[PDB]
Amino acid sequence: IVVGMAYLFVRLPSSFLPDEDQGVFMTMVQLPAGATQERTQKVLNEVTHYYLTKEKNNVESVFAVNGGGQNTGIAFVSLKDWADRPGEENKVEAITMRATRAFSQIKDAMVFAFNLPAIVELGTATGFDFELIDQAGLGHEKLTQARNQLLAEAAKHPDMLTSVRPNGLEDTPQFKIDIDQEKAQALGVSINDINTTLGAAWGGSYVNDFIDRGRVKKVYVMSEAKYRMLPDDIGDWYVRAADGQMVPFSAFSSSRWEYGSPRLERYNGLPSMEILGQAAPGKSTGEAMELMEQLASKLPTGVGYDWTGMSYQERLSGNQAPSLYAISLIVVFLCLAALYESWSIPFSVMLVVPLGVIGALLAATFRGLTNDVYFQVGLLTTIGLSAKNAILIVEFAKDLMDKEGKGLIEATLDAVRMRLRPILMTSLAFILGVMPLVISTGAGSGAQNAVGTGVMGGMVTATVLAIFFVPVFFVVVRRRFS
Amino acid sequence: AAWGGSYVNDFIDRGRVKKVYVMSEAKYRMLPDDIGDWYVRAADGQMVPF
Amino acid sequence: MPNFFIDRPIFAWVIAIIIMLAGGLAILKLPVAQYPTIAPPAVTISASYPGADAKTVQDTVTQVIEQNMNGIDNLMYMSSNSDSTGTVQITLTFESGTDADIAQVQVQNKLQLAMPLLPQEVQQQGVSVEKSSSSFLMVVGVINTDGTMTQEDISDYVAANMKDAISRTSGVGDVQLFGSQYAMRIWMNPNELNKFQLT
Amino acid sequence: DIAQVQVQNKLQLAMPLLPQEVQQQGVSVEKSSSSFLMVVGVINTDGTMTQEDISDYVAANMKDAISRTSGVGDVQLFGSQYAMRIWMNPNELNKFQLTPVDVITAIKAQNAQVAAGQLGGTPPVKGQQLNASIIAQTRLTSTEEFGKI
Amino acid sequence: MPNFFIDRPIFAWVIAIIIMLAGGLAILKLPVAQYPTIAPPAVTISASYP
Amino acid sequence: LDTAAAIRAELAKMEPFFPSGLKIVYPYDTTPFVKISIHEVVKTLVEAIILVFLVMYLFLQNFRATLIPTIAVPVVLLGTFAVLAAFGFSINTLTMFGMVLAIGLLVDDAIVVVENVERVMAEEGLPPKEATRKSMGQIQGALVGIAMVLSAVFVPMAFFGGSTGAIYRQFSITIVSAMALSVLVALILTPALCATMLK
Amino acid sequence: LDTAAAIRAELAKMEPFFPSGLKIVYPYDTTPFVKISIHEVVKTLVEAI
Repeated sequence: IVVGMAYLFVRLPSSFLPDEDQGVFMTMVQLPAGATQERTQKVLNEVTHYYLTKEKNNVESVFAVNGGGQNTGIAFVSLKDWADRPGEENKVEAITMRATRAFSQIKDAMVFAFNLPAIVELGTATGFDFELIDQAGLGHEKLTQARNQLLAEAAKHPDMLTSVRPNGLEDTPQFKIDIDQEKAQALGVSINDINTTLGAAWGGSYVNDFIDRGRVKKVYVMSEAKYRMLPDDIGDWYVRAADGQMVPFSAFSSSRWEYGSPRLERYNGLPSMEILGQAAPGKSTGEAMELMEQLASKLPTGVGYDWTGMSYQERLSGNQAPSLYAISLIVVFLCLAALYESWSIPFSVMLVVPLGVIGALLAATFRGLTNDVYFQVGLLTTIGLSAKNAILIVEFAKDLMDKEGKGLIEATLDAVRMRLRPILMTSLAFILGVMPLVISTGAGSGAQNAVGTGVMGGMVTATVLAIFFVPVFFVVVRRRFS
Repeated sequence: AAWGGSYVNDFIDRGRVKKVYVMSEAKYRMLPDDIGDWYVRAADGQMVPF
Repeated sequence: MPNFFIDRPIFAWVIAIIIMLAGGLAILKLPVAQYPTIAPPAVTISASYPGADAKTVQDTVTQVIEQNMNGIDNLMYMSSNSDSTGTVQITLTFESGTDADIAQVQVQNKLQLAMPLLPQEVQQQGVSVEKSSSSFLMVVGVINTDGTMTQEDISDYVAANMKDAISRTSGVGDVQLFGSQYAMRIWMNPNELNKFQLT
Repeated sequence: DIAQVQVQNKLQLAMPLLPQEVQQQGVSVEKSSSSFLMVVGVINTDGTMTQEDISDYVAANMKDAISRTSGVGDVQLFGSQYAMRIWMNPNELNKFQLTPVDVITAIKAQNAQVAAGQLGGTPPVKGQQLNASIIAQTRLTSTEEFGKI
Repeated sequence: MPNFFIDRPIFAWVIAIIIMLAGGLAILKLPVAQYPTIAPPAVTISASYP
Repeated sequence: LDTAAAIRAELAKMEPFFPSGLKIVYPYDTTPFVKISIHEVVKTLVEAIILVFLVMYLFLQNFRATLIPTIAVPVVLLGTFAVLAAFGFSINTLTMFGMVLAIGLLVDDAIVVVENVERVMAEEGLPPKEATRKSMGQIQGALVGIAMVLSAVFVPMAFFGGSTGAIYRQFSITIVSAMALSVLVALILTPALCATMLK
Repeated sequence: LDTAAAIRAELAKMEPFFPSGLKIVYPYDTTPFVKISIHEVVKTLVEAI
């Protein structure tokens, strides 16, 4: 049973907190470059069309928000009441999947649909967050190239690493306007006039405030739409020279195209590039991290690396928490030795622990569930309950030995029948008591299940095993040490 | 600006923003008489010594 | 202490009833959340250079903020985003359980060490230091059934009657309006500007 | 903490009263001990870089990152970060008939970073398919660039 | 409370061992300085007119 | 929830003075979720009480003997909330689940207390008042040591794990509180009730 | 000591990317003093035992 317990313990996957249906979820829309507002709006409208038409029975309201910037989009999808969405075919787990599957079609639009990672910004699961550092004066080009090298080499190891991608944006075309200073002075125009006209016409300008219906608001000056949509329109503008002649922009400004990033990222002062990615379906986040740290070492000199966010988690479980378990076990052994006044006798209690863990593991494994916080607190609860159940038996027996003088071979079984009924009572009552948890349907059900199953299985197995094992646990310990 | 230097504006050195100071060269700010070596431009167009 | 309470039942009854009253009270005043505050404090500074480009924004606003950012207590890491839309967003993260208030204050203290270094346009558009979570609590949508007012009108109204009053309420760290408050727009015409010879 | 805060609150009650040169050079409020903890010296064995070079490097790669670490209240650099130095020559300034003011202004004019909007940004006319930011004058990056001003 | 612990040794052993574990922990997490913060707080403002 | 509850307050002061056609909608509300979460936990709490009562009546076939563990449930549970207020804990999901788990390690103590006295009465025929003395005096040290060891399995989980560990603390304190309370009740209320109610 | 221990942490992330000839030195360290102080107290503790 101990062996099978260990096997079931290492075979069982790990998780933190289950994704609970919150009645609402989100939909991300990313467009290429530069991608005008109209395209984004068209995509958002396709999305809304899906959620309103192909899913009337569940979706209630789609608060789509175009903005910041033109090529981005985001939709807050609300769903109908839980009681009006029965089955797995109506919960977020299927809605988001079906939706994103349907959004696979959309051309030139990275559109995804996802559920809220449990709570606030506690999305400290789902892969990692590798950050690439410009530890020298390399610039932006070589940083882009290095990040490209990493993103290229990381797609050649799909056996312990996956979904290796940047999170920011890629370089987009830009419009460079070379203001020839000499010609500007020669023609007799002020450079301040030039820059001011340019920035006010094409970028708008905060002039001063004004008063609208009792409330102070702003006054922006900016060219009309028609004269700032195309490159040639640069020529349509004239600045006033020193003499009194109006001078076109083409007269001194030489325009051309170029390339620049639209989302420069910096980490701890230095220029940086964020790289997202998941771990392989079989491997751990840790080994993915190690692989990444080995790949980033193959990078050109000057490019460093650092872990942030859900990679600065940090450390370590399960790789340290077993020390909490261990010291707790030690302390328990101590207090047990205190109650029994023996260094051996408490072992009869200590050996009752795996009789419950084997039930939690079996329950969690035979339900597709996973070892999470709920499973672990249910585990500790289980071992504590079983500990109680055993402790009372052994204490009863030792009372029968040190008060009357009855030998173990009689005192044990005499005490067990003196303890059988309450054990069965507590057991059955608590097993039926957690039944609503394991039975819970919808609305926080993942949690009530994760708490329910492991607890119930663990309790059943503990109470059907210890009831035959503890009386043997004692006599073995008692004989061997006297 | 000549004798005490002056913070003009910033500039970019290898990705990092630093400062740009204007200030006379060493030779022309070491002795009192050097005050006379400086000329300021009048309103008309004539340069005037200190 | 059994056979003392066993002899005097009402005493035990008093203890238990007092306990039940204490719990009965403490279930009214106690806040009802989903989970405790687990996420680390995240103080965020935000600026906007109107009509600027990414490098223009980073080299003249972001970088001049990052350098002055030092000598701050329990700082874990600093990540700054410089957007081509003319926007800086620097998100400093602090240790778990760190006093949020102070962790915002020290930040703003070090911010206003470089405020006069920022462009006049940025200072006028104004920076903003907040201490908020990256996840939205709730979103309050405002619609028009009569069809009388467009989205810009509605946005103006909720900006001039609702946002400014809601945001003042404690606990609310950052209200992101889904629109824009009204503003006097002057849409220039270059043809007529050059015609009358004006810049 | 508070004892530093109240101080800075009362400082910025008179910030606009300070000269423009001071505000630009920037004030600084710290809460530190008058005694140094440890001093980290940086030397050059190859003889390739002088003390000003080393100071620049440790100012642009080390000081700014070390000081961010908590507990560190004040890092006094034993050198100076790099800076573009314009060493004027009064003889040649008067020769061409120029003042340091003309130089200053010429720098602020030819070495600047201007905001120049986007090609067809928001709001646009209906049917626009092109939206890209616009680059105008950017900062200068080398000695030579300030050289031909 | 002597003759109670005198009759049950392992109990006292448990108390002592728990104590030793507590101290064993509190010697790891506890900061190692030379002296406590004794000097009064000194906030310093600094400016420079070039 | 204080914030999202204050929102409706600051918002209902605008509803009357709204123009012709303005309607407020809530397209994103992560507040009734926690509501129909905690509520759906309280539900299972009650149901657990009921089923425990049913098993109790299924074994100990006395309608007043089954009241003893039933009464001893809200006593220990309510009192936990009081201690949770006295340490700074909130009525979140984790806490409530901690209560639902604490149910068993409450009713175990309770059932041991009652059934041992019952058995002593069924084997010695002692009058309940004396039988319960002779029983509590037989299971006292057992119950106390049990409290010590169970608290010993739960407490060390409060340390420390940072962000992830905060939850473990939420569970640890909530559970150990209910433990010590269950045992204090096991020496104060339960013996007294098993002395004055048992037939 | 937390600070002066975090210093070496934030500093060892720069050592590899250093130019040709840069060597770090510690000409002033009031940290190993406290070390060989407290250690020299623990010593007398043991000896007293």
